[PDB]
Amino acid sequence: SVLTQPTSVSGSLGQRVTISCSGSTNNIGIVGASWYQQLPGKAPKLLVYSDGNRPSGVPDRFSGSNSGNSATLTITGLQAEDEADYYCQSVDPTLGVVVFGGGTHLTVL
Amino acid sequence: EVQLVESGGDLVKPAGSLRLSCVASGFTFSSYGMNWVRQAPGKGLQWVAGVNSGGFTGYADAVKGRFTISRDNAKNTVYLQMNSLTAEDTAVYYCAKDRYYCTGDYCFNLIAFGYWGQGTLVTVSS
Amino acid sequence: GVGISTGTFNNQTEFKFLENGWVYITANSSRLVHLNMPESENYRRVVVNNLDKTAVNGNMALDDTHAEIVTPWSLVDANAWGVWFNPGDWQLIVNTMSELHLVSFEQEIFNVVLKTVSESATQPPTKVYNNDLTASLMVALDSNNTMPFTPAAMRSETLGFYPWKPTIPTPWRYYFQWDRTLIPSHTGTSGTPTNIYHGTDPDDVQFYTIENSVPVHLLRTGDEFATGTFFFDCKPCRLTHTWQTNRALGLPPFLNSLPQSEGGTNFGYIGVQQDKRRGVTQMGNTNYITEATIMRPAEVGYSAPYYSFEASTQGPFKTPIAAGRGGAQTDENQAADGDPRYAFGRQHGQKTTTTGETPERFTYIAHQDTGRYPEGDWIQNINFNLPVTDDNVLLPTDPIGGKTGINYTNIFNTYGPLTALNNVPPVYPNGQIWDKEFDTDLKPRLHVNAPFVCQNNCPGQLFVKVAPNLTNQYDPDASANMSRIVTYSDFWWKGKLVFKAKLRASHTWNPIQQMSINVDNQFNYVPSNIGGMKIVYEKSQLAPRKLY
Amino acid sequence: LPPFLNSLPQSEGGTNFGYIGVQQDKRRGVTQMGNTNYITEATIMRPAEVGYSAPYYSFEASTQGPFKTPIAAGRGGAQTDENQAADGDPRYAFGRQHGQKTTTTGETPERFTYIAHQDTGRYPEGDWIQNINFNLPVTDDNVLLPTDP
Amino acid sequence: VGYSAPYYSFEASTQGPFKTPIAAGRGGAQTDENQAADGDPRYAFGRQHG
Amino acid sequence: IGGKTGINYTNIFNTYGPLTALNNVPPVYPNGQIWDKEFDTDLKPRLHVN
Amino acid sequence: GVGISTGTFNNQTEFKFLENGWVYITANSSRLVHLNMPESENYRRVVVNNLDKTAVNGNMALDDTHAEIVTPWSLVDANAWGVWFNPGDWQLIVNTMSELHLVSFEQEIFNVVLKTVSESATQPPTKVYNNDLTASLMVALDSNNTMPFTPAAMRSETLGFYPWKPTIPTPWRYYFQWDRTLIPSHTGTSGTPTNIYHGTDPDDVQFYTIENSVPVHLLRTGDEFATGTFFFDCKPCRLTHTWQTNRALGLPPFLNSLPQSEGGTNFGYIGVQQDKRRGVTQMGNTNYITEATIMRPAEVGYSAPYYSFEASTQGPFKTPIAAGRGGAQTDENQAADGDPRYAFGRQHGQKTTTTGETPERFTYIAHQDTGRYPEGDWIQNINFNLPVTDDNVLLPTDPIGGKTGINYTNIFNTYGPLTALNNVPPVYPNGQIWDKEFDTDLKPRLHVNAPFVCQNNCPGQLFVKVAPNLTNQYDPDASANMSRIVTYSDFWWKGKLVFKAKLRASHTWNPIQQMSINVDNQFNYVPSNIGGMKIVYEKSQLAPRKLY
Amino acid sequence: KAKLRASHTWNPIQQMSINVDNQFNYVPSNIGGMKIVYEKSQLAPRKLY
Repeated sequence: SVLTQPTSVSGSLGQRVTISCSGSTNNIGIVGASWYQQLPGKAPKLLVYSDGNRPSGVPDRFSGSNSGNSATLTITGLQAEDEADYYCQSVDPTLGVVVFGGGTHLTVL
Repeated sequence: EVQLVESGGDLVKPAGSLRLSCVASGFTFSSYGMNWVRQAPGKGLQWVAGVNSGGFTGYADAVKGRFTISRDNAKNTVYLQMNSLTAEDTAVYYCAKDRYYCTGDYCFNLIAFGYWGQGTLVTVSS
Repeated sequence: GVGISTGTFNNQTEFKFLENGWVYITANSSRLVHLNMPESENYRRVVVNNLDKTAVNGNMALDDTHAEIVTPWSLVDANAWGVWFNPGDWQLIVNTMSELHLVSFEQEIFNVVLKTVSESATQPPTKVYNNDLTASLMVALDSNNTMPFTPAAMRSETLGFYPWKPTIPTPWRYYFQWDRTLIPSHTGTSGTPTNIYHGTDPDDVQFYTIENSVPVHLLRTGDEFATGTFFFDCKPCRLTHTWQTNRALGLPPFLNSLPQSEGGTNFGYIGVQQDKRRGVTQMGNTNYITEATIMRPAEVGYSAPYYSFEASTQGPFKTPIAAGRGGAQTDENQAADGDPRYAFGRQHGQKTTTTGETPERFTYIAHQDTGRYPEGDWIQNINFNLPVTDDNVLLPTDPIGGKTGINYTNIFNTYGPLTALNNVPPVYPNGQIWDKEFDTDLKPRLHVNAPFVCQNNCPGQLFVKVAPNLTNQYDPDASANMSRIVTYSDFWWKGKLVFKAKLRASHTWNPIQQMSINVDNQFNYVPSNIGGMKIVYEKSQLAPRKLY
Repeated sequence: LPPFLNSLPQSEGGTNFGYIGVQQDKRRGVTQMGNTNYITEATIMRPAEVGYSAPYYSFEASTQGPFKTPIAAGRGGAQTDENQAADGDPRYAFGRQHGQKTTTTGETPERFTYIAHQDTGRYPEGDWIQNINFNLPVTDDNVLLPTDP
Repeated sequence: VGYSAPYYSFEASTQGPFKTPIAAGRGGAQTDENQAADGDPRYAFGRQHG
Repeated sequence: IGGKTGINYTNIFNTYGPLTALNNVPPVYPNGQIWDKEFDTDLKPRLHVN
Repeated sequence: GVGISTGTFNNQTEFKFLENGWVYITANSSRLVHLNMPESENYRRVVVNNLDKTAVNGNMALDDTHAEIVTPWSLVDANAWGVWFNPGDWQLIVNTMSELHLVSFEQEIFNVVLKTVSESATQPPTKVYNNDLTASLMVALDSNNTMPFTPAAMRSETLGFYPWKPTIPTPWRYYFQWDRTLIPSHTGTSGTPTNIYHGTDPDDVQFYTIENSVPVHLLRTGDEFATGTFFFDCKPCRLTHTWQTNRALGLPPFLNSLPQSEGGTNFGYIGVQQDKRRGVTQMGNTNYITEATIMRPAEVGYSAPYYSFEASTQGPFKTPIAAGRGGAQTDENQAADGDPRYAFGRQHGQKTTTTGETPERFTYIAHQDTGRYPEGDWIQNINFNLPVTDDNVLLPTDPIGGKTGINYTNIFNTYGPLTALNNVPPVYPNGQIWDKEFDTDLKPRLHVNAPFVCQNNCPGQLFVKVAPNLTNQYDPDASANMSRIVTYSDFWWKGKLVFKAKLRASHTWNPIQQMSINVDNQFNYVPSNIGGMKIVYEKSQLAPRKLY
Repeated sequence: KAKLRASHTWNPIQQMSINVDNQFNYVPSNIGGMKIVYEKSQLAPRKLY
């Protein structure tokens, strides 16, 4: 099982950005996705949990939601700090396999 | 604060074997699982294996028949053993911690990596 | 020996009348118990996790997650009123008795039969049953109460209620420790709440084994097992109910006007203006002495948070309440939190000729008026200016936390040092009789499941198991399952339960409520034309007693 | 007595669970909910209540001023994560006579929070109230969650 | 020492509403009697009784 | 609480628990009652307020 | 009779406390034992000779050549710790006791069932199991110890460790006399080393039969056999360990410079020049009094030639050593000669649900510090000129006989009149409990296999056998195997082993090592979801005691 | 006055022990330092019901 993400998403400073991850009833329909941030060449950072909570210190700009077999990450008030790569992560309970998405590159205009 | 440090990167032949190690600190090591996630050059993250408190392990279908992962809670260390390596295994391998407290056989139903290390490079080539 | 019986069948009830209005009720129960060999001879640690049902936001109450040890042993449980009393016995007890004591309990197993099953190789299947005179039935009595207490009335798994129908013992299991978290949600919650099974705490592990804790007796077809008489130390159980709420305690007000003609609208009047009255109130800043405001000795009943679910290490559970709802006697549709609901099968009351997996159910509405009618509660400011204005009163029709369906009485607790309440009434036939007291340092004032609670100890649990019947190919080093001859046992169980009851006295001019047969319930107590039977439920605390 | 499992696992692993088998509204047992057929582990009757919930970090006032409302039991999940030790877990502060390393300089006391092994606490983030009707799945208006102001 | 209770709380049962009793009096009423409230019993009597 | 400017949490607040200590009601001279009868309930109140 | 049981199953452990801190530990063990009729009713004299394996030069240590007598009897051996104690009882013993005494042993066989197997002539095979009520089980107790002592723990062939798992006895066989010569060699050795089995010396032939030496009891389905209580005469077994080597005996040197600050490198200094110190040494030609050279009362432990193989008439065998290696407690990879290695199967601890013929193994690392660190030793010339020159010191680095892999410590023995050593600790669950003393004029000081050694004699071996069940076509003049009805027996074994133990006392400020359940080992002590069980090895001498 | 415990279960229970981590909490420092670390007391489990 693999998750699906769009290759890239573009937004302009101060606007709203949405990144979408698609899965199945087996992976995202039971355990929602968790979103990660990766600066070029750096270790990933967790942004939003599967329940919509954020790690301490993450701005409220970042938010997530789950509907059916698809999950989305919403970045509000896009700043220059957000130019990076983002990934969706979910775990398959039926098989016991952790599934990452293909990744999406975010472009700030 | 939680901190992780990896090691063990090297260059090996297209049919060799290798072993990697991480050292952790700052939390109740026995309560949280530790996982190995790799990233091929220019590609996305890929999960390799994970091990929980009692020694129970989970392997992705890509490495399930080749690799092995282990812990030592008395030393806050996690090891990964790789055998029958192939070129596709070339990647930087990242050591991470789970947000959720799971110990025994019935883990891998909810995983979310909350802290990360620095990564180590694995290269498989002639 | 092989051809000699080791006991007698007795399902009689005896009423020996002692001096001073006391009766010695002896209840004998005899059953034919059918026991198959266990599916495996091993102890299993099994974990249930219905993440599919709980992953639906708002279904957090349907959580079934738990860990348990599944044992090869079976439990012979007779802790239900139907095992001992038939409807006539119950009618006698609840019509003629005022209080009920639990005295003693003994049981025995006799006339053990062990058989084997062999299937022919004939193309049309055929099978034969043979006696195994040398096979043994393993029997263990946990007289020291070392094993976890697992009363079967909770799962409707006691012995059957019919003397003429064979019964089975419930396979035995007990809870193994686990840690679980389930963050609640509602239809429309954004994201998937945290729904995780955490594992097991090593500091709480307890793997119990019957072999290592209890002596085990091997019974052949000519052997018998008797437990001995155990004597209880419980408090008496009342067969009377209280109707008095706080409004019915003490001296009523003097009516300076009384009606001069009978009729529905011909009321009496106190005749004293309310702020000009005499009496005592617990409200130091008002002169109004009314029935609602006059001082009473104490409280009868207590408001509790209803359908409140509390979380601990093992997950959510409903907050228990000791009394039923108010107004439920008048309208059964209003029966809710506190009115116990029983679901049971064909061994325990459901019409025996019915087909299907759907159980028979009833909600037990008790006669005692110790409940609350939350739609009639209200808080108001301490100033107590009447008539009260909107801003100075909290009504049950008022949203708490922004919710139109949650009001203050859902999170309301009025239990205090002044609360008075009764023990739960017995429920015939599916109600549990006695329960073990918690081994906590500080103990609950009552149990919601049984009217009798055992202070020091009460009788050990009786476990049975067909002894292994191996073939000639056994190899203990094999990883596969044990090769056993298909063996099963039929044995007779007899128990004696002794009660002490006090005959009632007529204190009032009027007659009291009594249980009787009538044209409507006439055919709930006799077999059908094809032999079907049912045992409907009966109320226990029929007679009224004065609270104060 | 746990529920009888009609399906048992045939292999070892983290995904091999046991199943009760009986549908939830078709089950047998005793509940204190006279208006529903669901017999579940969260709804089945238990003899009594182990522990209680208390108002946490509640300060009450009397003639002498405000004081904390005491609690007899610790928190839930404190053993899992010591950073969650809170109301109910006694915290002891002491000096060099009574345990603090005797060779250390400074006026700062040595401290520890005591996390008892007894599981009688509560996980208030897991509690909820819902309307008496008990229609499932519960809708927003008919549930009071710990997430609600 | 002591407890907090819902004050001027009226609870209903089969027979109708009644005030929830409280086992102790108010605080600060000793200094200013105008604050005597829930928990401080009030007695009304005639010429035979004082 | 509940949107009411005149009702606060203390109105619906109960802190009775296993750590509560309280005294029995004092005699009230002359109008106070002297003795009272115990309730015929199975579980009895810890005191009577009258 | 046929249908009356002749015994009760009991597998409890009782801790009866006595005066002065002594506990009477009574361990009860009960098993179901499955016995098949022997391959043949005749005694055999069988010679094993693995010339193929030892024909390869360098494989001499893999010699399996011997001669044995294969008897038709089977041995019911309970001489292993796991037969009597579960992990919890072992925890209690090893954590709360200081010494253990072996008191008494008794066993009884009850509830004998003999069954026969019949196979149908139907084209699809099928078979049925019938009771043979007149069949007998032959039981022999060798109370006089006439037969060779063949304890089964050495081959991992004792009774199983699980009360709920049926067990089997081991087919009994004993050694015959043989003469063997096997000249050692190595890869690259020219020619074929002498590898010859020489036969039997008539002066040493001893052919024992059970029938001619022991009374045999014929047990039918209604019979029981009880051995009677045997009483031991062993020495106490210590549940404490000693840490003091020679370097930790006596009065440490006075430090004239104590450290002024905390730290790992903030050491203390004696402050007296080494050649100007006061004390006693056995070095009469040197003024240096140093911790290595200071006199000590005696020697703790001794050095022995490790992986030494000695040859006698019957062939090469390893020279045993009473103590384990040094440094093995810090690095498990250094466990070698002296640390016992236990290889066992699914009856005796291996996870019961695993397939395959590979056994479970562990190497026991005792807590006692009586061993040696051979790479830390050296010998230097009697002159004692320091620093020592190459020609005046023999190091473990230096060769012996021109071999780069053999050093003087391999051929080194330091046992003498000053050697002090400890008894072997109990090994749970796979260790022997008791052993018989050698019938030599001069006896060994300790046995390396069982903590208890029986001075005079101790309990006779129990032998079982299914009596031959002949068909109607028996002919003793025929040379072919006797034609028997395929018969197997299932009987219940119950044993009682009684110890006396002393409760320990705290002698130090600090707490001591204790065995505990932790999150790492949590699931070694509970069953799996499919019933799998394992028993893991536990240490015994956890607490320390001062040697001097 | 205290009662000795009994083994009720197949598995062992939680016990207090000295280990490589807590070792130096029970012995003095090279300059005479002492400390007493807190220790739990209800280690063993008992069945409530």
